[PDB]
Amino acid sequence: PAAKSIVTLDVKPWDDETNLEEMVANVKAIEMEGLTWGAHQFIPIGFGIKKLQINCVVEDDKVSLDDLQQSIEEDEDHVQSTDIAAMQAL
Amino acid sequence: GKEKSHINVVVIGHVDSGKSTTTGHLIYKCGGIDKRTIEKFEKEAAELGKGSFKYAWVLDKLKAERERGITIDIALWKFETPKYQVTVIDAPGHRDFIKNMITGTSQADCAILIIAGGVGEFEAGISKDGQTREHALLAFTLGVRQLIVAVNKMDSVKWDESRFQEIVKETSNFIKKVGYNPKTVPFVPISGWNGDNMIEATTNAPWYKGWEKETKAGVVKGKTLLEAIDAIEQPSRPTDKPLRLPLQDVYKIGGIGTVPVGRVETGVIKPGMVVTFAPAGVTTEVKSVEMHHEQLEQGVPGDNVGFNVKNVSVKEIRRGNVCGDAKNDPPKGCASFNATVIVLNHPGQISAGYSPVLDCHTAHIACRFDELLEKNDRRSGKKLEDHPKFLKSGDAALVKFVPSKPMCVEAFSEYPPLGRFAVRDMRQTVAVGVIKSVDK
Ligand SMILES: Nc1nc2c(ncn2[C@@H]2O[C@H](COP(=O)(O)OP(=O)(O)O)[C@@H](O)[C@H]2O)c(=O)[nH]1
Repeated sequence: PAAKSIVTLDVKPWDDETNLEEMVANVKAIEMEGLTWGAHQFIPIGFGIKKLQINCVVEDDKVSLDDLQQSIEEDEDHVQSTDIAAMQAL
Repeated sequence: GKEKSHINVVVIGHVDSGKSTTTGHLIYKCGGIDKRTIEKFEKEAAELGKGSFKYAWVLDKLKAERERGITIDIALWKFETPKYQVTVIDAPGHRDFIKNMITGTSQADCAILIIAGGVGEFEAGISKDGQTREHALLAFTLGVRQLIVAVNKMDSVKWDESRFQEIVKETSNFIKKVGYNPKTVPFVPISGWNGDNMIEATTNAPWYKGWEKETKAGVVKGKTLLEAIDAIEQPSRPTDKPLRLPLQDVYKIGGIGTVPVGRVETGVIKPGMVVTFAPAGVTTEVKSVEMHHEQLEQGVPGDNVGFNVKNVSVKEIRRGNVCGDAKNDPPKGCASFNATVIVLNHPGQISAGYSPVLDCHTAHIACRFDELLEKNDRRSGKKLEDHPKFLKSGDAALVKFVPSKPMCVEAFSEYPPLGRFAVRDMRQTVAVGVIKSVDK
């Protein structure tokens, strides 16, 4: 078995109008060998603004978290930025 | 139960030291993460026999479950002790975790080094080029002064005292070389799998009289790993320190206005205050503060809150900007800043003019290694030479930096969260620095 790490990302929108269902769909549409999307929720952060909090499991020697964050962020119309909420080993 | 103070812990060790099992065991028996999946496998374990089951079995199934990606809870893991609410991190092997261990949220107050008692295993774990030593080195450089050592798999060695002692001496040498003082480190013999000395004292080693450690007020002793965690010394919270809130995002809500978001590293944010956004110099009043669902009358260190302000366009302030009290050491940009850099293992040699990207808190800017001030002895800080011509893996030196874009940073000594940075290059972290002086 290969070494893995479970990661939770924080995907922020542009405002309180950004289609949240569209954001996660585009995120989940991202396919990478060694990447597995998991649970996800919309968490309020203040002023009616909700962020995307999704989990995923990745294979260290295959998936790059940096490149992944860059890929997600290409969704200019929905994504403002990304951050690592937390991460652990497996 | 009772009220508890917060503390962060990071568990490091070789890939087979059994640290995921040790860590998993604590969260399991002392916390509440993914309990649903747990209750699913505890009832299913009735198959294995008549009902009995090893905790490690359930943990094993939970791992496979997460790999499928059907678990609920996220990566933020916590667990309690007779005194502490602990947010733990089972140090990941993934290389992108390095930056996160330096610029991420909540720096550990103590690191637990898990070591396999196995013959060949032990040696392989303490390699000078292993990831374990790198995590230890980073923890040390970043200021994690407390440490716990756990010699796991004591069962595989039949709990032989002599083997335990040799392990302790070699491990003490190993950590000493990193910069840790062994006399302050509790060496706990356990078995992540069988649970010996995890939460209850073992009965497989009559010779074992418990661990102990010297502290500023005397010597503290114990038997279990849990006790060692509970013995972690209370860290100093920068509540009374000036406000520092690095910005993560900025919004514009109709009928509300501009609302930046970020984490309060130090100080307190309240409505009514007059803050300043560095390095821009924007000053405004804090209309209010929200976090999660409610309103907050104030945000303390560690909170990721959102606040509203008027007369400030969202095109004036941005991610990476620092917020603080306009009338209490307020945030400012810098012409440059001097830092202590620790070059990690990597295919290269650094020299003046090198201008990599540096990740300092929420800031992501390329800075120039303008001058190589001096090379120094890592552990003592003593100067070895003036103006070295280059630096290589393992080297520790004082470097003068010059940010290419407007940037705000702090001296680690005053604002830890903004005085430690990661140097990005070669698809990895080639270096870690600590700010020693800033030219504001
Ligand atoms: N004999 C023995 N084996 C253990 C113990 N704890 C864990 N193991 C085994 O050692 C291996 C490595 O453990 P693991 O948690 O995956 O290590 P990590 O990847 O470094 O976190 C696994 O096959 C475990 O079942 C222990 O106390 N005694």
